[PDB]
Amino acid sequence: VNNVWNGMIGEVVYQRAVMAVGSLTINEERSEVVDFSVPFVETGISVMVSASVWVMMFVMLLIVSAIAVFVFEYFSFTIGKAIWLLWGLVFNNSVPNPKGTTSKIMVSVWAFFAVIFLASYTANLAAFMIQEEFVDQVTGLSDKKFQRPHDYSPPFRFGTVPNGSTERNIRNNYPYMHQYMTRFNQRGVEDALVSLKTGKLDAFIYDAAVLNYKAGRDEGCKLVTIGSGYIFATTGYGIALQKGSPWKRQIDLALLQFVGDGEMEELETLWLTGICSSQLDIDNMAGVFYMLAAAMALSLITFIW
Amino acid sequence: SFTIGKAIWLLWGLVFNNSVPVQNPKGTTSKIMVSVWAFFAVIFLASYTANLA
Amino acid sequence: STLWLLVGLSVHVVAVMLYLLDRFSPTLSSAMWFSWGVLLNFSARILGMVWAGFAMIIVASYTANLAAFLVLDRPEERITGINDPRLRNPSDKFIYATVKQSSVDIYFRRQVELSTMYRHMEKHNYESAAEAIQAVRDNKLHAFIWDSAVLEFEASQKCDLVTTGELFFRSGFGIGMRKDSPWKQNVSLSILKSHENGFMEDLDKTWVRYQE
Amino acid sequence: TGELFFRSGFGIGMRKDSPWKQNVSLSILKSHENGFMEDLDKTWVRYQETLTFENMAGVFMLVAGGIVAGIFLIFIEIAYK
Amino acid sequence: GMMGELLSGQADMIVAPLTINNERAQYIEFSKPFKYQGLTILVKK
Ligand SMILES: *[C@@H]1O[C@H](CO)[C@@H](O)[C@H](O)[C@H]1NC(C)=O
Ligand SMILES: *[C@@H]1O[C@H](CO)[C@@H](O)[C@H](O)[C@H]1NC(C)=O
Ligand SMILES: *[C@@H]1O[C@H](CO)[C@@H](O)[C@H](O)[C@H]1NC(C)=O
Ligand SMILES: N[C@@H](CCC(=O)O)C(=O)O
Repeated sequence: VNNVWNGMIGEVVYQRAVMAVGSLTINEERSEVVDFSVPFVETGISVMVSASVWVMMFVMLLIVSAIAVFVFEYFSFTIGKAIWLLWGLVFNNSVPNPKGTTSKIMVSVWAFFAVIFLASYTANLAAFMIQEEFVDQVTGLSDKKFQRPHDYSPPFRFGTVPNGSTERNIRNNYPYMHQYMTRFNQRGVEDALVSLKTGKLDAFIYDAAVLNYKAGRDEGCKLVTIGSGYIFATTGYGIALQKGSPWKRQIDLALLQFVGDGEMEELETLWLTGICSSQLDIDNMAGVFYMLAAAMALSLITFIW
Repeated sequence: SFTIGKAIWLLWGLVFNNSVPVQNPKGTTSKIMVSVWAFFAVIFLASYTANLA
Repeated sequence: STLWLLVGLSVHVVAVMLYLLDRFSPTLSSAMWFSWGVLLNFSARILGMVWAGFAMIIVASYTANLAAFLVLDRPEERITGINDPRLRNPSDKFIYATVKQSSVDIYFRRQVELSTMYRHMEKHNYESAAEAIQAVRDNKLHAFIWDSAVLEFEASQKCDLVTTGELFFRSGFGIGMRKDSPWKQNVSLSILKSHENGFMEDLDKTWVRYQE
Repeated sequence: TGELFFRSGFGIGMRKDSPWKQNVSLSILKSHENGFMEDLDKTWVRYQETLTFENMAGVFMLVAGGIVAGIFLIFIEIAYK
Repeated sequence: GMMGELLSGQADMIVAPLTINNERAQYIEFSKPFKYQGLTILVKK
């Protein structure tokens, strides 16, 4: 503020302290006024929000129909209804009777094939049930929706806490984003999180380690970040020092020594807990609706004839 | 015509639901009861498969 | 479920449209009973068979989702020992208690790293283990920490209760004495001999191993 | 596989105390904080380059062979009659 | 290797995927990272 610093950088530059232990990113202006040690935890900035099978079956069904026609030629009303009977017996619906030996053998073999196919379909259903996915609305800071919310049909809201490295970087990178963002400058992480629940706000832009921890220890697991994260300005945390301080070399070597033998991993496990239903068939029901719409369209087409 | 003593075979076959030709149903109450019992047999075999798993 | 009612409405609509198609095609109760026999198990026959295939796929999907509902999403009423973060950071929901002024209290107080648990438990410490078991049986408690032998015997006696998996702070039971006393060496040797032969096995069979 | 252990970085090595150190580090930071590393990742690294036929291909082939055998048996029966 | 070449005077700068660790950092001065990563295992499937 007018060539005046404040906070931890303010206390370090003006010789009221020798180092600043707390969480503190690395960027150009701070590296110009002080000296940072090697990073020991990486934090960027991220976003927090709340075909031929049928053809071959048809070919085999045509083969079955031709076999049934041959059986009828050799030795009653199942000429054009052979396909109807076969596909009715596929699902074992007991629709209101084969007589020829070859026809019975073919029907039995195709029934066994339908049984193994339905077993495979049950296995596929089990695999689909095992598979679980989340939904991500925003792809990145340069997403199409983020381009201009007013242009988009819903004027969704997204904000960050001001007076930070994140705000400074967004200002330097994209002015229009900052212009729109100014309206929702919600202060504090804890106060910020609540508006996300209530829906007054839609997206949240902050560090990555903080958001990872706050998603990890959230009760109910409602809020989820987007993809891996660190989607920009991938930076780390440092220990600030005065310019030319003789502690820099020793502190760098000690931090590297700690990182190189798993002690940092032990600390991360101890102090950061990263964890990780109901029936739904929306896609299946939509597909069934499309198929029945096609069927009724076909019936209407055949209505004239 | 003969479902007085031969209904046991029909019911037992429809317990397993193997589409075995047993007898052609005619009574409405019998058909509804057989359909409900077939649904019960289907859910029972589903529970048996879950028990096997 | 609600989806089941929606499917019922859909099959009723399909039956109605099949009846209309039958009327338009150049009888009533027969078609109704055919729909009754099909939905549960020549233009309209194609629609009927396709809808039968839909019904088979729907019952298969319902079987799969009910199997998932009965297998996977099972509440974890257990705690799996001290390594539960829900007990690392407690609340007013999970109430785990112990007997006031016993070995467990000393063990938890000695380790400073369990200061959160030590502060949490001090509100619910009970006078006796019988009272604690009675309170948890009256659905007042959620967890209880005590010796393995007593808890296993109580679980065998009363089948409604179940123990957890983790086993920590393994120790033994001793016979206290004064300080240096004449009755020490002989008592210890008697205990060792009783272990090596079959007497402790007999005692465990008669008092602890038996099942009610 | 899954696990990711011994997380470290990549550096541009130099001599010991050398006049080209602080400027190189500041240039790396300035390239990080804007989109240059993203452009490089796009061009070089980020750029990217059931079936029901596993346990049923042999089954289908054997079924076709059995169908051919049944056709031959039908021909044999026709010749017999 | 590259570190021996750099120390012996045959080169002035190493531009390559060089990892940062204690043994190397004791003798040469790295810059700040331009790529964050770890280690993993490759299998054939
Ligand atoms: C901190 O943010 C508030 C709110 O926008 C602003 O009034 C104040 O000037 C900021 N202070 C600094 C030092 O950036
Ligand atoms: C039992 O104790 C007596 C002394 O009280 C001692 O003389 C004797 O040896 C002991 N028995 C043993 C060691 O078996
Ligand atoms: C490197 O940065 C420093 C900043 O203190 C500047 O004085 C110097 O001129 C820069 N290097 C060169 C070669 O200009
Ligand atoms: N730890 C970060 C937080 C950034 C922010 O709050 O926007 C910093 O001090 O720069």
